[PDB]
Amino acid sequence: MGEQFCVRIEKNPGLGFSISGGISGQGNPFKPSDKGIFVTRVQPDGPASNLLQPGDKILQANGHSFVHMEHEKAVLLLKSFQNTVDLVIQRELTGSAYGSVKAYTNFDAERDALNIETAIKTKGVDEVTIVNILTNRSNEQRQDIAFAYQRRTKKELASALKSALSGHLETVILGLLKTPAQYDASELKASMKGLGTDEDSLIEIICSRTNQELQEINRVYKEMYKTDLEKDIISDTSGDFRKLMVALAKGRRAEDGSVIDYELIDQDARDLYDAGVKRKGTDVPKWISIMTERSVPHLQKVFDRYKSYSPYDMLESIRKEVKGDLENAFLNLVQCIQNKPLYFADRLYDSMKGKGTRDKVLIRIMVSRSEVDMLKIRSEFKRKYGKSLYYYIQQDTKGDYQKALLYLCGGDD
Ligand SMILES: [Ca+2]
Ligand SMILES: [Ca+2]
Ligand SMILES: [Ca+2]
Ligand SMILES: [Ca+2]
Repeated sequence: MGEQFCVRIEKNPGLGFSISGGISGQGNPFKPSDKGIFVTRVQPDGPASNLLQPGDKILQANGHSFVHMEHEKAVLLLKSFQNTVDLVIQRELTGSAYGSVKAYTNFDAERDALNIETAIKTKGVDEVTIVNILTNRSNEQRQDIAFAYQRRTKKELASALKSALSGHLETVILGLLKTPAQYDASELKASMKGLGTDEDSLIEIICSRTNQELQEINRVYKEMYKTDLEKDIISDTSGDFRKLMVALAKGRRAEDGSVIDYELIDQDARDLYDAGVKRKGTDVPKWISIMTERSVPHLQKVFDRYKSYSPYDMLESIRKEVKGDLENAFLNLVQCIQNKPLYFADRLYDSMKGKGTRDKVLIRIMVSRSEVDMLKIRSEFKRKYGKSLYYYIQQDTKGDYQKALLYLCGGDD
């Protein structure tokens, strides 16, 4: 028998976890046939760290039974509870093999594929079911579902959904079906097809992805297009902007070991100052070398130490020293080093704050960060803007497209 635990979470500003499931059949990435409400992601340095774990089933929250609850009501209740939430949790007994709570089987993939086929082919197309299933499974499970779908229908799932869907919802769903590396590779290819119209997407991806992520992107890009990503970047960029993006795309940044090199932190800070604000012009290769080669924790401390020498911080110094695509690239890079979840929170705010929506940016971030740091993004967003990321999506989008984005958000804050 599973064990029931009592857990108290202090919001700061949210609960630091996401949920999936519900009585309407969303499923979840752990026990999809169980209709309960499941914890899916837990923010590692957050309010629920070392209290909740992925796969935990919520039985009760602040005196409300969560057995036989709709997903949207669970989202509402957990967000609406003030300050402190007392949960009753059901957790399966596990040993050294941590990952056994994810009991997703090959038949789960078959049943998911069958239910998606039924939704695709029913009168009017059942977009609610398609969105409910695919946004409440992991990316790995979506690969399993697509394989099972083709085995049953002799037709590719992506092709069937392209015919059944349209508009922004089609963009979201087709993006979710690709592996993380496939999605980034295809977004990079799309950005270089314009050749000067969408450097923002190239900059966003290349500046924010880690060594391991860029290694896989480079491999998958070559497999998908029979061309080296570096060669297409060179053909798409020029000047020092080309040099910066080529260096970043190699994904050969130093990884920070166990020792903080305080002497090098000070020397890098002085070198960045001497190469820019202190002198006429700019020594751009020095900026490129330091900001692409040093580890991220090292550069976080470098940028702080830089403020000891310079009247302007690193971001303001960039705006004073360089212009154009090069300036944009440096500003994005420094934000990604300083606080990557805040970087994406600001980009999400920018994509929705004004008239209409920059749907291309909103979709790309919600898809690509849904299984990386969405909870950290949500925390920074709520702390800065006062309302949740969920709230902004709710006000800027509508219909099944809105619902898909809200599922990728993982909950309200
Ligand atoms: Ca419909
Ligand atoms: Ca279509
Ligand atoms: Ca200067
Ligand atoms: Ca708007």
